[PDB]
Amino acid sequence: DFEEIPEEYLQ
Amino acid sequence: IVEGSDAEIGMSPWQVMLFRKSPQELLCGASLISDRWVLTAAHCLLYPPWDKNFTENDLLVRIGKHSRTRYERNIEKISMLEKIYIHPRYNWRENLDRDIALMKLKKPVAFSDYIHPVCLPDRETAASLLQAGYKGRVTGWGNLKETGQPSVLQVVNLPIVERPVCKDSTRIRITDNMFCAGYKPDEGKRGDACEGDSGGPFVMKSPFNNRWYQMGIVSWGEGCDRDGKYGFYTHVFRLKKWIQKVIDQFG
Amino acid sequence: EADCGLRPLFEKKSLEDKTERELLESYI
Ligand SMILES: CC[C@@H](C(=O)NCc1ccc(C(=N)N)cc1)N(C)C(=O)[C@@H](Cc1ccccc1)NS(=O)(=O)Cc1ccccc1
Ligand SMILES: *[C@@H]1O[C@H](CO)[C@@H](O)[C@H](O)[C@H]1NC(C)=O
Ligand code: NA
Ligand code: NA
Repeated sequence: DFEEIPEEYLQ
Repeated sequence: IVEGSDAEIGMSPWQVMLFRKSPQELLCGASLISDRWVLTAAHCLLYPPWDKNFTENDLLVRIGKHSRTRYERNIEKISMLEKIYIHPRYNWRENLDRDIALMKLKKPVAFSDYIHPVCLPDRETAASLLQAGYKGRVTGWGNLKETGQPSVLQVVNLPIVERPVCKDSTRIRITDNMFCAGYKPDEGKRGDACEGDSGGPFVMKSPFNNRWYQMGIVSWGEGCDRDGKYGFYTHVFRLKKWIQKVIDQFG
Repeated sequence: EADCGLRPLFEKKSLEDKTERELLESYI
Protein backbone atom coordinates (compact mmCIF):
# COMPACT_ATOMS: atom_id res chain seq x y z
CA ASP A 1 0.00 0.00 0.00
CA PHE A 2 3.04 2.24 0.47
CA GLU A 3 5.14 3.57 -2.40
CA GLU A 4 8.64 2.12 -2.41
CA ILE A 5 11.24 4.39 -0.85
CA PRO A 6 14.73 4.93 -2.36
CA GLU A 7 17.05 1.97 -1.79
CA GLU A 8 19.62 4.18 -0.07
CA TYR A 9 17.44 4.31 3.06
CA LEU A 10 17.22 0.55 3.49
CA GLN A 11 20.94 -0.28 3.41
CA ILE B 1 -7.79 10.34 13.43
CA VAL B 2 -11.57 10.00 13.61
CA GLU B 3 -13.86 12.90 12.63
CA GLY B 4 -10.96 15.21 11.82
CA SER B 5 -9.97 16.89 8.56
CA ASP B 6 -7.10 17.06 6.06
CA ALA B 7 -4.09 18.99 7.37
CA GLU B 8 -2.96 22.09 5.53
CA ILE B 9 0.47 21.97 3.91
CA GLY B 10 3.12 22.73 6.53
CA MET B 11 0.48 22.81 9.29
CA SER B 12 2.38 20.40 11.51
CA PRO B 13 6.03 20.48 10.40
CA TRP B 14 7.11 18.63 13.54
CA GLN B 15 4.99 15.60 12.59
CA VAL B 16 7.06 12.44 12.19
CA MET B 17 6.05 9.07 10.78
CA LEU B 18 7.55 5.97 12.40
CA PHE B 19 7.89 3.54 9.51
CA ARG B 20 8.50 -0.19 9.68
CA LYS B 21 11.12 -1.35 7.16
CA SER B 22 9.78 -4.85 6.60
CA PRO B 23 6.96 -5.16 5.97
CA GLN B 24 6.72 -1.53 4.83
CA GLU B 25 3.96 -0.04 6.98
CA LEU B 26 2.97 2.80 9.30
CA LEU B 27 3.91 2.06 12.90
CA CYS B 28 3.15 5.24 14.76
CA GLY B 29 3.33 8.99 14.82
CA ALA B 30 6.12 10.92 16.54
CA SER B 31 7.36 14.51 16.75
CA LEU B 32 10.51 16.43 15.95
CA ILE B 33 11.92 18.29 18.97
CA SER B 34 15.41 19.16 17.64
CA ASP B 35 17.46 18.40 14.56
CA ARG B 36 18.52 15.05 16.07
CA TRP B 37 15.79 14.04 18.56
CA VAL B 38 12.33 12.58 17.98
CA LEU B 39 9.69 12.04 20.67
CA THR B 40 7.15 9.22 20.58
CA ALA B 41 5.11 6.83 22.75
CA ALA B 42 7.05 3.99 24.40
CA HIS B 43 4.35 1.51 23.39
CA CYS B 44 5.15 2.22 19.73
CA LEU B 45 8.49 0.55 20.38
CA LEU B 46 7.82 -1.81 23.26
CA TYR B 47 4.57 -3.57 24.06
CA PRO B 48 5.00 -7.22 25.10
CA PRO B 49 1.26 -8.07 25.19
CA TRP B 50 1.31 -7.62 21.40
CA ASP B 51 4.77 -9.15 20.88
CA LYS B 52 6.15 -5.72 19.99
CA ASN B 53 9.80 -5.01 20.73
CA PHE B 54 11.48 -3.06 17.97
CA THR B 55 15.20 -2.38 17.73
CA GLU B 56 16.77 0.64 16.00
CA ASN B 57 17.45 -1.14 12.72
CA ASP B 58 13.81 -2.22 12.39
CA LEU B 59 12.60 1.33 11.83
CA LEU B 60 12.86 4.52 9.83
CA VAL B 61 11.73 8.02 10.67
CA ARG B 62 10.02 9.99 7.87
CA ILE B 63 9.84 13.73 8.40
CA GLY B 64 8.09 16.50 6.47
CA LYS B 65 5.31 14.24 5.20
CA HIS B 66 1.75 15.03 4.16
CA SER B 67 0.64 12.09 2.05
CA ARG B 68 0.37 8.86 4.04
CA THR B 69 1.56 6.37 1.42
CA ARG B 70 3.41 8.41 -1.23
CA TYR B 71 7.17 8.86 -1.28
CA GLU B 72 7.20 12.65 -1.22
CA ARG B 73 10.28 13.28 -3.31
CA ASN B 74 12.12 16.58 -2.57
CA ILE B 75 9.90 17.17 0.46
CA GLU B 76 10.12 14.44 3.03
CA LYS B 77 13.38 13.37 4.63
CA ILE B 78 14.07 9.85 5.83
CA SER B 79 16.35 9.31 8.83
CA MET B 80 17.87 6.21 10.42
CA LEU B 81 17.83 5.65 14.19
CA GLU B 82 21.01 5.78 16.24
CA LYS B 83 19.41 4.84 19.56
CA ILE B 84 16.06 4.33 21.23
CA TYR B 85 15.52 5.44 24.85
CA ILE B 86 12.43 4.21 26.67
CA HIS B 87 11.39 5.68 30.02
CA PRO B 88 12.81 3.34 32.69
CA ARG B 89 9.49 3.33 34.57
CA TYR B 90 7.28 2.89 31.51
CA ASN B 91 4.44 0.66 32.71
CA TRP B 92 3.48 -1.61 29.83
CA ARG B 93 2.18 -4.22 32.27
CA GLU B 94 -0.79 -2.27 33.58
CA ASN B 95 -1.92 1.12 32.29
CA LEU B 96 0.82 2.58 30.05
CA ASP B 97 1.98 4.95 32.80
CA ARG B 98 4.88 7.08 31.47
CA ASP B 99 4.24 6.13 27.84
CA ILE B 100 7.19 8.03 26.41
CA ALA B 101 10.34 7.33 24.42
CA LEU B 102 13.06 9.29 22.66
CA MET B 103 14.84 8.41 19.43
CA LYS B 104 18.20 9.91 18.46
CA LEU B 105 18.77 10.22 14.72
CA LYS B 106 22.02 9.09 13.11
CA LYS B 107 22.37 12.45 11.33
CA PRO B 108 20.73 15.83 11.85
CA VAL B 109 17.71 16.53 9.65
CA ALA B 110 17.71 19.72 7.61
CA PHE B 111 14.87 22.09 8.48
CA SER B 112 12.63 23.36 5.68
CA ASP B 113 9.15 24.76 5.02
CA TYR B 114 7.88 21.27 5.88
CA ILE B 115 10.28 20.28 8.67
CA HIS B 116 10.56 22.21 11.93
CA PRO B 117 10.70 21.33 15.63
CA VAL B 118 7.91 21.84 18.13
CA CYS B 119 8.61 23.37 21.57
CA LEU B 120 8.44 21.42 24.81
CA PRO B 121 6.53 23.16 27.60
CA ASP B 122 8.14 24.65 30.67
CA ARG B 123 6.30 24.62 34.01
CA GLU B 124 4.51 27.94 33.53
CA THR B 125 3.25 27.23 30.03
CA ALA B 126 2.00 23.83 31.20
CA ALA B 127 0.23 25.34 34.22
CA SER B 128 -1.36 28.05 32.09
CA LEU B 129 -2.57 25.88 29.25
CA LEU B 130 -3.33 22.43 30.70
CA GLN B 131 -6.80 23.36 31.86
CA ALA B 132 -10.16 21.69 31.32
CA GLY B 133 -11.89 23.18 28.30
CA TYR B 134 -8.68 24.45 26.71
CA LYS B 135 -8.27 22.88 23.28
CA GLY B 136 -5.23 21.20 21.80
CA ARG B 137 -4.56 19.71 18.39
CA VAL B 138 -3.86 16.08 17.48
CA THR B 139 -2.44 14.96 14.14
CA GLY B 140 -1.78 11.60 12.52
CA TRP B 141 -2.12 9.09 9.70
CA GLY B 142 -4.03 6.59 11.84
CA ASN B 143 -7.38 5.00 11.10
CA LEU B 144 -10.39 7.18 10.23
CA LYS B 145 -12.76 4.85 12.09
CA GLU B 146 -12.50 2.41 14.99
CA THR B 147 -13.58 -0.42 12.68
CA GLY B 148 -10.46 3.21 6.38
CA GLN B 149 -7.09 4.95 6.10
CA PRO B 150 -6.44 8.59 5.13
CA SER B 151 -4.77 9.82 1.93
CA VAL B 152 -3.09 12.65 3.85
CA LEU B 153 -2.25 13.76 7.40
CA GLN B 154 -5.37 14.31 9.53
CA VAL B 155 -5.97 16.96 12.16
CA VAL B 156 -8.50 17.45 14.96
CA ASN B 157 -8.85 19.99 17.77
CA LEU B 158 -10.06 18.59 21.10
CA PRO B 159 -10.75 20.06 24.54
CA ILE B 160 -8.88 18.90 27.63
CA VAL B 161 -11.28 17.17 30.03
CA GLU B 162 -11.67 17.57 33.82
CA ARG B 163 -9.70 14.84 35.59
CA PRO B 164 -12.71 13.43 37.50
CA VAL B 165 -14.56 13.04 34.20
CA CYS B 166 -11.54 11.25 32.70
CA LYS B 167 -11.40 8.94 35.72
CA ASP B 168 -15.13 8.20 35.66
CA SER B 169 -15.02 7.30 31.94
CA THR B 170 -12.86 4.20 32.38
CA ARG B 171 -11.93 1.29 34.67
CA ILE B 172 -8.24 1.78 33.84
CA ARG B 173 -6.12 3.39 36.55
CA ILE B 174 -5.29 6.96 35.51
CA THR B 175 -2.11 8.66 36.78
CA ASP B 176 -0.73 12.19 37.01
CA ASN B 177 1.41 11.30 33.96
CA MET B 178 -1.74 11.22 31.83
CA PHE B 179 -4.47 13.60 30.75
CA CYS B 180 -7.53 13.03 28.63
CA ALA B 181 -9.21 15.05 25.92
CA GLY B 182 -12.26 14.93 23.70
CA TYR B 183 -15.85 16.10 23.55
CA LYS B 184 -18.59 14.91 25.89
CA PRO B 185 -21.73 13.27 24.45
CA ASP B 186 -23.78 16.37 25.27
CA GLU B 187 -21.34 18.66 23.44
CA GLY B 188 -22.33 17.33 20.02
CA LYS B 189 -18.94 17.76 18.33
CA ARG B 190 -16.73 14.69 17.86
CA GLY B 191 -13.21 13.49 17.22
CA ASP B 192 -10.43 11.32 18.60
CA ALA B 193 -7.09 9.78 17.83
CA CYS B 194 -7.15 6.10 16.82
CA GLU B 195 -4.91 3.13 15.93
CA GLY B 196 -1.82 4.37 14.11
CA ASP B 197 -1.94 7.86 15.66
CA SER B 198 -0.07 6.68 18.76
CA GLY B 199 3.14 8.52 19.50
CA GLY B 200 1.92 11.61 17.67
CA PRO B 201 1.68 15.02 19.31
CA PHE B 202 -1.09 16.83 21.15
CA VAL B 203 -0.08 20.47 20.69
CA MET B 204 -1.29 23.84 21.90
CA LYS B 205 -0.50 27.32 20.63
CA SER B 206 0.54 29.59 23.46
CA PRO B 207 -1.45 32.85 23.37
CA PHE B 208 1.44 34.46 25.27
CA ASN B 209 4.23 33.98 22.74
CA ASN B 210 2.37 32.46 19.77
CA ARG B 211 4.52 29.32 19.70
CA TRP B 212 3.34 25.74 19.44
CA TYR B 213 4.06 23.50 22.42
CA GLN B 214 3.68 19.73 22.64
CA MET B 215 1.68 19.01 25.79
CA GLY B 216 0.76 15.42 25.10
CA ILE B 217 1.58 12.20 23.27
CA VAL B 218 -1.18 10.00 21.82
CA SER B 219 -1.15 7.02 24.21
CA TRP B 220 -4.41 5.08 24.67
CA GLY B 221 -8.17 4.98 24.44
CA GLU B 222 -11.05 2.53 24.63
CA GLY B 223 -12.03 2.15 20.99
CA CYS B 224 -11.99 5.38 18.97
CA ASP B 225 -14.43 8.32 19.14
CA ARG B 226 -16.87 6.38 21.34
CA ASP B 227 -19.49 8.43 23.19
CA GLY B 228 -18.47 8.78 26.82
CA LYS B 229 -14.89 7.68 26.18
CA TYR B 230 -11.88 10.01 25.91
CA GLY B 231 -8.43 9.89 24.36
CA PHE B 232 -5.57 9.61 26.83
CA TYR B 233 -2.29 11.39 26.36
CA THR B 234 1.12 11.18 27.95
CA HIS B 235 1.70 14.32 30.06
CA VAL B 236 4.89 15.66 28.44
CA PHE B 237 5.71 18.29 31.02
CA ARG B 238 5.45 15.79 33.90
CA LEU B 239 8.14 13.72 32.21
CA LYS B 240 10.33 16.59 30.95
CA LYS B 241 13.04 16.02 33.58
CA TRP B 242 13.55 12.55 32.11
CA ILE B 243 13.60 14.00 28.59
CA GLN B 244 16.22 16.58 29.54
CA LYS B 245 18.28 13.97 31.41
CA VAL B 246 18.47 11.77 28.31
CA ILE B 247 19.30 14.60 25.92
CA ASP B 248 21.90 16.04 28.33
CA GLN B 249 23.57 12.66 28.75
CA PHE B 250 23.42 11.28 25.22
CA GLY B 251 22.93 14.32 22.98
CA GLU C 1 15.76 25.44 19.95
CA ALA C 2 15.24 29.21 20.00
CA ASP C 3 13.08 28.96 16.89
CA CYS C 4 10.91 26.07 18.08
CA GLY C 5 7.18 26.01 17.44
CA LEU C 6 7.15 28.72 14.76
CA ARG C 7 5.99 27.30 11.43
CA PRO C 8 7.67 28.47 8.22
CA LEU C 9 4.41 28.58 6.27
CA PHE C 10 2.32 30.16 9.04
CA GLU C 11 3.82 32.05 12.04
CA LYS C 12 6.97 32.92 10.09
CA LYS C 13 4.96 34.73 7.42
CA SER C 14 2.13 35.86 9.77
CA LEU C 15 -0.44 33.56 8.16
CA GLU C 16 -2.94 31.66 10.27
CA ASP C 17 -4.17 28.16 9.59
CA LYS C 18 -7.89 27.53 9.23
CA THR C 19 -8.66 26.36 12.78
CA GLU C 20 -6.04 27.76 15.16
CA ARG C 21 -8.52 30.48 16.13
CA GLU C 22 -10.67 27.66 17.63
CA LEU C 23 -7.79 26.94 19.99
CA LEU C 24 -7.30 30.61 20.93
CA GLU C 25 -10.99 31.05 21.67
CA SER C 26 -10.83 28.16 24.15
CA TYR C 27 -8.00 29.76 26.11
CA ILE C 28 -10.18 31.80 28.43
C1 LIG D 1 -0.79 0.16 23.45
C2 LIG D 1 -2.03 -0.53 23.91
C3 LIG D 1 -3.25 0.39 23.92
C4 LIG D 1 -3.53 1.01 22.54
O1 LIG D 1 -4.08 0.35 21.66
N1 LIG D 1 -3.14 2.28 22.38
C5 LIG D 1 -3.26 2.98 21.11
C6 LIG D 1 -4.40 3.96 21.08
C7 LIG D 1 -4.17 5.33 21.08
C8 LIG D 1 -5.23 6.23 21.11
C9 LIG D 1 -6.54 5.78 21.12
C10 LIG D 1 -7.69 6.71 21.18
N2 LIG D 1 -7.44 7.99 21.47
N3 LIG D 1 -8.91 6.39 20.96
C11 LIG D 1 -6.77 4.41 21.10
C12 LIG D 1 -5.71 3.52 21.08
N4 LIG D 1 -4.46 -0.29 24.42
C13 LIG D 1 -4.41 -1.74 24.56
C14 LIG D 1 -5.53 0.47 24.72
O2 LIG D 1 -5.56 1.67 24.48
C15 LIG D 1 -6.78 -0.19 25.29
C16 LIG D 1 -6.88 0.10 26.79
C17 LIG D 1 -5.60 -0.09 27.57
C18 LIG D 1 -4.90 0.99 28.07
C19 LIG D 1 -3.73 0.81 28.78
C20 LIG D 1 -3.25 -0.46 29.02
C21 LIG D 1 -3.95 -1.55 28.55
C22 LIG D 1 -5.12 -1.37 27.83
N5 LIG D 1 -8.05 0.10 24.65
S1 LIG D 1 -8.41 -0.59 23.23
O3 LIG D 1 -9.78 -0.27 22.96
O4 LIG D 1 -8.02 -1.97 23.33
C23 LIG D 1 -7.37 0.14 21.97
C24 LIG D 1 -7.94 -0.04 20.59
C25 LIG D 1 -8.69 0.96 20.00
C26 LIG D 1 -9.22 0.80 18.73
C27 LIG D 1 -9.00 -0.37 18.04
C28 LIG D 1 -8.25 -1.37 18.61
C29 LIG D 1 -7.72 -1.21 19.88
C1 LIG E 1 12.96 -6.34 24.46
O1 LIG E 1 14.08 -6.53 23.64
C2 LIG E 1 15.40 -6.51 24.36
C3 LIG E 1 16.40 -6.94 23.41
O2 LIG E 1 15.92 -7.49 22.22
C4 LIG E 1 15.39 -7.42 25.54
O3 LIG E 1 16.64 -7.35 26.23
C5 LIG E 1 14.29 -7.11 26.42
O4 LIG E 1 14.32 -8.00 27.54
C6 LIG E 1 12.99 -7.20 25.73
N1 LIG E 1 11.86 -6.93 26.63
C7 LIG E 1 11.58 -5.71 27.45
C8 LIG E 1 12.43 -4.49 27.47
O5 LIG E 1 10.57 -5.72 28.14
NA1 NA F 1 -13.14 4.90 36.88
NA1 NA G 1 -15.61 10.20 22.97
